[PDB]
Amino acid sequence: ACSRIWQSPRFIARKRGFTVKMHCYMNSASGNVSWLWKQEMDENPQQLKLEKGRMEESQNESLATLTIQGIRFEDNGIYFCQQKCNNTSEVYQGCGTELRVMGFSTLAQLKQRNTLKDGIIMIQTLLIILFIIVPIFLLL
Amino acid sequence: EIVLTQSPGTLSLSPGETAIISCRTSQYGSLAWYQQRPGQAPRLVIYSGSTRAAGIPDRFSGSRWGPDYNLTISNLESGDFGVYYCQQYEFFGQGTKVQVDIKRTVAAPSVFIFPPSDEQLKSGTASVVCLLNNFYPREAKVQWKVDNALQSGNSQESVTEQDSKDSTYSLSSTLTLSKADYEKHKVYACEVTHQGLSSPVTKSFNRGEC
Amino acid sequence: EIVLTQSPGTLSLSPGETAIISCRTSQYGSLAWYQQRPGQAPRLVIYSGSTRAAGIPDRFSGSRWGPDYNLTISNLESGDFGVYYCQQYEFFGQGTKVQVDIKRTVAAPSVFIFPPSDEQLKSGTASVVCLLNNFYPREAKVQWKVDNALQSGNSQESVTEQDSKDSTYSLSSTLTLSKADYEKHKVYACEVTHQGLSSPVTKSFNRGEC
Amino acid sequence: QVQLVQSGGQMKKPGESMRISCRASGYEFIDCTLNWIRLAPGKRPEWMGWLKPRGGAVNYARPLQGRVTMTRDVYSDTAFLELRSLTVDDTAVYFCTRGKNCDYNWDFEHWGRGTPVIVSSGSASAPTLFPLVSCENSPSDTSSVAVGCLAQDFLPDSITFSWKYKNNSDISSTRGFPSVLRGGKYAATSQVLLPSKDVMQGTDEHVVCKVQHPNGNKEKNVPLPVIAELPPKVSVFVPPRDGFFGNPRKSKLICQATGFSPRQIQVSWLREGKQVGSGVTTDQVQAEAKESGPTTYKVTSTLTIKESDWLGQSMFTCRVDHRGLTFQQNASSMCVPDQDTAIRVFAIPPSFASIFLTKSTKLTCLVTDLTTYDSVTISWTRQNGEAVKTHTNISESHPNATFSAVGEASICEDDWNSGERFTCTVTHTDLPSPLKQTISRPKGVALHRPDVYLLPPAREQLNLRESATITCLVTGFSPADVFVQWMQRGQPLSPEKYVTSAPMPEPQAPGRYFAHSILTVSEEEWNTGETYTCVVAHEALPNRVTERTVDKSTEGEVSADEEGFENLWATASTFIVLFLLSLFYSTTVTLFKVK
Amino acid sequence: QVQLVQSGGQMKKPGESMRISCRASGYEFIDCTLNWIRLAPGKRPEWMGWLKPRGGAVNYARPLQGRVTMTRDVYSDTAFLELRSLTVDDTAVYFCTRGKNCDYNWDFEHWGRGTPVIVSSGSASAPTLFPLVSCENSPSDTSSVAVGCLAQDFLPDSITFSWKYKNNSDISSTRGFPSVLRGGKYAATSQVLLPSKDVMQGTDEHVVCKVQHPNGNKEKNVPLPVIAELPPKVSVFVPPRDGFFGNPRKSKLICQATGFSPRQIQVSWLREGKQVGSGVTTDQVQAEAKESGPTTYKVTSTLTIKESDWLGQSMFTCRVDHRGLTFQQNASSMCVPDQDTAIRVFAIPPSFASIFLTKSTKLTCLVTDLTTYDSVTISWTRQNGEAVKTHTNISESHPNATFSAVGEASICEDDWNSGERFTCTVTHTDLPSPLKQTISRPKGVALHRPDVYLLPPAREQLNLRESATITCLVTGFSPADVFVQWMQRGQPLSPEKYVTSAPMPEPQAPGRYFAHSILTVSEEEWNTGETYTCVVAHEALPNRVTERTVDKSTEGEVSADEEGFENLWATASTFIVLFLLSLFYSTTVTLFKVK
Amino acid sequence: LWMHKVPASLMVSLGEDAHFQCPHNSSNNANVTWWRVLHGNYTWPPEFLGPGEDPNGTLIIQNVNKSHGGIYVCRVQEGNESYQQSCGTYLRVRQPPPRPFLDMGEGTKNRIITAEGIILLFCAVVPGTLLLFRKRWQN
Ligand SMILES: *[C@@H]1O[C@H](CO)[C@@H](O)[C@H](O)[C@H]1NC(C)=O
Ligand SMILES: *[C@@H]1O[C@H](CO)[C@@H](O)[C@H](O)[C@H]1NC(C)=O
Ligand SMILES: *[C@@H]1O[C@H](CO)[C@@H](O)[C@H](O)[C@H]1NC(C)=O
Ligand SMILES: *[C@@H]1O[C@H](CO)[C@@H](O)[C@H](O)[C@H]1NC(C)=O
Ligand SMILES: *[C@@H]1O[C@H](CO)[C@@H](O)[C@H](O)[C@H]1NC(C)=O
Ligand SMILES: *[C@@H]1O[C@H](CO)[C@@H](O)[C@H](O)[C@H]1NC(C)=O
Ligand SMILES: *[C@@H]1O[C@H](CO)[C@@H](O)[C@H](O)[C@H]1NC(C)=O
Ligand SMILES: *[C@@H]1O[C@H](CO)[C@@H](O)[C@H](O)[C@H]1NC(C)=O
Ligand SMILES: *[C@@H]1O[C@H](CO)[C@@H](O)[C@H](O)[C@H]1NC(C)=O
Ligand SMILES: *[C@@H]1O[C@H](CO)[C@@H](O)[C@H](O)[C@H]1NC(C)=O
Repeated sequence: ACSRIWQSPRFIARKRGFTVKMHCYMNSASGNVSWLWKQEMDENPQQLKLEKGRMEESQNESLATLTIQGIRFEDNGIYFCQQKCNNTSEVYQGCGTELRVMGFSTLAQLKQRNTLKDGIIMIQTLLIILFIIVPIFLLL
Repeated sequence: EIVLTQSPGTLSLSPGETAIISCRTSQYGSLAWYQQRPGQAPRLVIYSGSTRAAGIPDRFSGSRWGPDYNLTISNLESGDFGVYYCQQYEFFGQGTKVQVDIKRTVAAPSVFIFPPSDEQLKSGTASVVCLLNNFYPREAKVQWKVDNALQSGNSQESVTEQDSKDSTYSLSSTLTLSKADYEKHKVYACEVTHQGLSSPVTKSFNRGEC
Repeated sequence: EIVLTQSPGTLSLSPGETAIISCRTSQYGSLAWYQQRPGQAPRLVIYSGSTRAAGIPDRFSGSRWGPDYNLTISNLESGDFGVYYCQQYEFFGQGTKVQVDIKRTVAAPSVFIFPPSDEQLKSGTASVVCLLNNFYPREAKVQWKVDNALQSGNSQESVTEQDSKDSTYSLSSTLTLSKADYEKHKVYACEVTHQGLSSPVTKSFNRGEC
Repeated sequence: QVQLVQSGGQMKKPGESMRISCRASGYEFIDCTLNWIRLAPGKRPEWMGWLKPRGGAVNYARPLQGRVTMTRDVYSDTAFLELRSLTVDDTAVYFCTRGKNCDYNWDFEHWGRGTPVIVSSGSASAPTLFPLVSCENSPSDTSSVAVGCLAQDFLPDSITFSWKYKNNSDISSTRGFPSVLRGGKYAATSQVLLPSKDVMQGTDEHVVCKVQHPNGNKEKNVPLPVIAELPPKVSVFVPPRDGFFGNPRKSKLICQATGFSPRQIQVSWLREGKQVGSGVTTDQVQAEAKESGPTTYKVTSTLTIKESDWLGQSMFTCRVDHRGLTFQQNASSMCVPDQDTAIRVFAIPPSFASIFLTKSTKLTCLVTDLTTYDSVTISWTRQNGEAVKTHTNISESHPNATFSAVGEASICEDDWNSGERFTCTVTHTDLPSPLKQTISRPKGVALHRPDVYLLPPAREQLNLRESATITCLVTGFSPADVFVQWMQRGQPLSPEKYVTSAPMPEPQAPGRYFAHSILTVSEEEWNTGETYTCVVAHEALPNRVTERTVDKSTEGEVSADEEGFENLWATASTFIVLFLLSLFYSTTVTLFKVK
Repeated sequence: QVQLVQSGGQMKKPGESMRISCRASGYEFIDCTLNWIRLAPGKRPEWMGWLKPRGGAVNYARPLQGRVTMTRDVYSDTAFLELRSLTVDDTAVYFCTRGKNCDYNWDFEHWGRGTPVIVSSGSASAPTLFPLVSCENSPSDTSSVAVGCLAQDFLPDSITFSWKYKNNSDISSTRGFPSVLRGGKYAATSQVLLPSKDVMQGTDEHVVCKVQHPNGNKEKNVPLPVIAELPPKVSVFVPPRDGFFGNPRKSKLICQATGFSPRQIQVSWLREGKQVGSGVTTDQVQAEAKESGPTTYKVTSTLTIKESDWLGQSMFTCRVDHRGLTFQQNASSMCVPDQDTAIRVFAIPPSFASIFLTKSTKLTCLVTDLTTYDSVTISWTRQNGEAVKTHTNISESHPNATFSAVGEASICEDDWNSGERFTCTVTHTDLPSPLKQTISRPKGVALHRPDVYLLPPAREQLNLRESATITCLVTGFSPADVFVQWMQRGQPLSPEKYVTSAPMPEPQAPGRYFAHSILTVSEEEWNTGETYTCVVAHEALPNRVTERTVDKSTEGEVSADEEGFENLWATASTFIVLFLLSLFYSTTVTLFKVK
Repeated sequence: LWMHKVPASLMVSLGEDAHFQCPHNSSNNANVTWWRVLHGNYTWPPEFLGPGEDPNGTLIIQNVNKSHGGIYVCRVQEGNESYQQSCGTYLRVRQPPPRPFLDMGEGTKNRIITAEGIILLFCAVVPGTLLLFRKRWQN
């Protein structure tokens, strides 16, 4: 008995810092799951990059899950759940859970900070040209 | 029971009318008619079919048409009433009962019906009676009707002597059946037809529901 | 049917016992007794009241006391069994049947009773049976009692031959009555008396409630 | 000159023999042949045979062969006829006939006077009498009732019919019928017409029919036809609610009809006014045993009904017709036992809202179904029977068709808290028994104080600039009475601006409840920094009241790292400002120092 | 030396004549007189007459006169006897006897061997078989039951009796009886004693009695003397409120007893412990009309009851005792009077979600507060009175000591949507009237597309110990129904974890409703990245379904890299250090003592 | 097997055009139908959105706005066998911010601010003390 694997969330978008969970409703007595990672939609390597700190994967005998506590921007990608079913030599695979970590600083704050930074940069460039020009004319 | 048949079983005629009696014989042989007065011996009136005997008045005359012979008297008299029977060799007919009938107004026969008694049915057979009292013109056609099935043979008619005062006859037809055959029907009727009615009477009764 | 009447219709006695037959005549004339064996012709035993016939053994002797005549045999034998009839002039008595009776222990006759059948009662008359089987003593007084009224004349008893093995007889009393008179009583009983019963049997039945 | 002389009549008996002589004169005896003819009444003439005087040749009929003997004397010119083994059927008149001419002996013109022979004329068999009753009730002017008596199994022909009443009065209106022979026995019938008034009013229930025969007279009573007319009493019976049994639960109804006179009755069962004939069982009609009076009759009809049908209020009718008169009776599961005056009375207890607002626990016995308000009295009786001062006001118009009134009495708080017995008595002159209603609240329900959490409007909601919805969630109060009311500035918002939910059980913890309240604020009264206080009152709270405040800018998204980010940017901005100002100061000072 | 020699036996026929010779030797024939004596079985000897050889003088008996003729031959010394018109009664043994001496002819000492004469036939009537059954069940120790078979109307006397079982097994315990002549016909009876165990255990309901006769074999079934056994109870019948009008306020009560095989019963009426024999009329116990099966009977009993004690509710118990057991019944009570009515009837309409999901429109009528379940009947009727099919279901005997029942009917969506009215009708034996309800669809409604907002538990009030509570607020939907579902990890959560409230109306926004749905979590799984959705399905939605989501984090619209997170610390630190450097350079500037 | 290869999300702005694809490898006659399913093991039927327009079942949603967020799924089916279903393409919507200066990244802005700070400090310190020494040396 080898039922089809399906993986619960298709898209997660959280701010950095918060944990994230991905559930893979496998088949029970067919094999141990193993998650994979894929930064784009081309080809996926094994994510044995699970640090003992952040990534940790478990198995509740009908639901396997992976939690990433500290979400940082270098965690974007698609996470699969390839399980080596033991009735034949093939392996099933759930289809993807795209994690795109968001960030702080809502749109209004972003606009305000952009205007202020632009003003600061223009002022500093003006001072640069002013301070480079004034002594030379003064020391004629 | 014989080859000679006398259809005139009864004759209610008045003095002056013509009485017709027929006798059909289905065998070769001379036919003779004899008249038997009450108490007296029979007397030969017509011999050899149409030849009158000695002392026979010219009023009586016989005729032969093939196998049927008719003896008709053109003038009823006091001494002309009696019992008339036809004779053929050693076989004689049933006889004709000619009796006087006093003329009167046509009456209506009050038709009734009598179901079998409970005691009568318990012991043997059952009898169905149908009385028609105070009826003029003794000729009457009373036909028993059981579930609209005209019976024939099991009926028995009986006519009383003409009343001296009222000049009315009473006829009763007693239909006798068996206890094992009377339970197959419940609608029993006696169709009585006469000159005094317009349509034949159908006084009926239903067994069980009385 | 005649003036001469024989008391004992049947006699069940063993070889060695004394058989007494009585016959009372109500007319003047010599009384004679004849014994008829099964199949053989009757043989004269006693003539002129008490005069023995030729070849008659001294065991059989007749006695006369006025109008009553009694023939008594002092020694039952194989050839003494048969039918004994008394004759007076041209009139003969009903006869006396002497039959062997094997001795056995006195038993109790099972008294039974049978009411009229539903089919029998509906068509004609009705018969009330009274069975008394397994009886050692042949003699029995089975008297029909309907509503405590002793019946006499309408009863009819019947006794079968003694059983070869059990040496027991069976008595059946069939009471024949009419359907129009049997419904007037409901308490019907057959008083059966025998030597094997301390008191007479009163096996009764109630009509309707069965 | 030809004449035949016969011997005299003879009366013979069965088994004997008869001899008749026939002397001929006026002609040659040896010339013509003589024949014997016997005439039996009601039968055709029978010829016994012919005899030839010359030589003694005779020829007897086949039916009489072996029993008839013919002899003659030539010298005496007389013939003889001997008939042995005579029977009753041989009783007839024997006559001797001679032919008109010697060529044809069949034309018997000369006949003798005849010698009648009677053989056992007297009737032997006793007639059997069976009364005859009219079968059809003729409706065509039946002024006379016809009754009859039938006599059968009579031998020969000798019957005399006489009819007399119970008072020995002879009936002259008797009409008999001619005797009829069937199966060797004669059958006769006698009929008598009786007046209708005499039959109806006479005390004689039967007439005496007398038949006289030679073998013995017999009498048979003929019952008087036609009886009185009585109305059929009708009764209908039903089962109570305990009379049903079986898997398809069913019971019976009975229509028992008595007093229907003639012989007849019809009974029919109808369902809801429609004729039905399934399961109906009518017993055969039987007479009632009565020692006196006219013979009355009885009948009982049975109908089977399912309890589902019987309890469905459907009407069941027994329809009976008698002599053209139809009668019906109705039965159904109808009780309507109670009085229809003011009956429904509710004693509404004081809610917790009432105790928190009016500062007194009031009992309210409200009477409904009231039709008149001049004699009703409302009194409140405590557990010990003492009464307190009630108050009355009666509603008018038709709020619920009928009128109503209110009875109210104020009691101390501790009395209600202790849960003593309290009773309101309602009395009306139309009420034979004063209805009593009781109310009390002694219980052991625990006091778990609620928890009040106030939730601000969702951010997705405020983006639409339409309205905002504030929720005051109350959770975890053990008695199911709460009182929520909002507060804008210091005065309560009008109670049509919020809707408070009913207390519902809490799935997380059995034995505890929760309730919500919802206030709508129009997105600018929220955006201009106003405050809202949700004042919850409950039994288990410290001072029967609490209050939570939520007013626009309170707190929210925590995001500690986000606040670190904002503080870092603020630090960077302020230090950029200070650095730029320091450069301005340094440059101004050094250009002052150069100039 | 005197001996009489007779001829051999002869078999004659009825109507014929027989002749027998009697040769005499050893004595003078003309001296002694010879007589003829016939001896028939079962009858006394009869003397036919005496004949004198000298002169031929004879003297025949009166009964035999005319049919017997006596002749003799002097030379041959032989006598002759002729008997014409022989019949069946003439069959006997004819013997010639002579007196012992010539002086006395009556002393018949010498008799011939006898010549038997058999006259076959004459009546020719076959016997008729009539079954005989025991009339009395003897109370003695009868291990066998006696049965009989009576044969009657047998003209001759020759009958062989046989008994066979249903399996053609012959019965050896047969006892025959002697033939009895009654009215010119012989009657015989046969009895068979079968064991009681065989009759009570064998499947043969009757025994086959076979009688063999020369005129035809006859067979008749003999039923065993057994009957059915189960009769025992009765039913009571009350007349209605209208039925008490016998005169002043009187009627009769009827008790019916049926299903009785054995006749023996006793009928009685009781009233509060005393035997009642007043006004009691008991009918006969007649046979029920059954084609086949048990022969149970039926009887009705009647008491002329008074209404005065009926208003007093005096009891009436009708009892019978049958087969040693007493049955009981006592009619009373005012058609289950009131103060015992407690039934809840809920008519549940079909929601839109169920119609759109299961494609079936199932009206439901939930009935609770039942005390029993035998009589309850739930019927769904359409508006025009045409009843709709229903399927009741009784189960879940609750701890409240009540039973719950539901009757669900299915209808087409078209009729429900059109606004038709459907009426549940609950009837029960504990109710005085049917308990009707009505549901329909409010066709006059609009669609207004609700708005779903999902709310966090509490800013920091709930989230301090445990047990957070997230609400899914749904506001604005017009057609008064919704169905919210909660999901957690792609799987529906459980119907017993959240509580959704009824669509209450709103604060000031007339025409539309709102609802709620709270879910409770443990708060150890709320600050642990768990995500909950609230899927709300309403008719007016563009897709008839929607869903929202809250996990722990508000929202965000950046790519997590376009907000400059990785550089801000560097900027802040460098600006702090170079601001300090500028604050050291400004002093170096201002201090110069330039000439 | 063309499933598992569809994009896991589509990025689009409010009031813009959304193009989906169903890149099946069937026999160029299959009845493609586009649906809109819920999240996970739902219970409600999907919203039929119509066949593909023409080229390879492409779906064109126009004037995209906030109600159009959800999972979109084709159901290619050839002939009469059972359909084979794409995994889904979560469509997400937002309004893109504009930027006044030439948008110059964000971390690039911080780096340039720091670089200008350093340059400005040096161009302040050098000429200042240089010309303050020169004047004093001149004096
Ligand atoms: C299956 O994978 C788990 C996860 O690493 C591992 O602990 C376990 O040993 C594996 N099973 C086998 C049989 O190696
Ligand atoms: C009328 O009844 C109301 C309550 O229904 C009460 O408040 C008011 O006092 C009553 N009026 C009078 C005059 O009693
Ligand atoms: C009016 O309706 C019924 C009338 O029987 C009653 O039960 C109900 O309580 C009444 N309503 C009010 C508000 O009095
Ligand atoms: C009642 O419901 C039960 C399931 O609990 C079912 O087995 C039974 O068949 C139902 N009875 C009906 C529908 O009559
Ligand atoms: C059980 O009965 C009680 C009242 O006795 C009632 O409140 C409760 O609702 C009933 N339980 C049900 C209907 O499930
Ligand atoms: C395409 O498939 C859908 C999905 O079942 C079906 O409803 C539709 O009728 C089909 N169209 C065709 C075969 O043209
Ligand atoms: C979806 O939920 C139902 C609920 O019982 C479950 O039976 C079914 O197996 C679930 N489907 C999957 C694919 O897990
Ligand atoms: C086929 O390929 C791609 C599928 O994504 C599509 O862009 C292209 O337009 C399609 N063309 C045809 C003709 O189907
Ligand atoms: C997009 O159009 C308007 C714009 O807000 C919106 O109300 C509507 O619900 C959206 N969907 C459609 C199909 O118009
Ligand atoms: C496809 O399957 C259906 C099953 O109903 C069948 O009727 C049809 O014929 C099949 N297609 C072909 C081309 O046979």
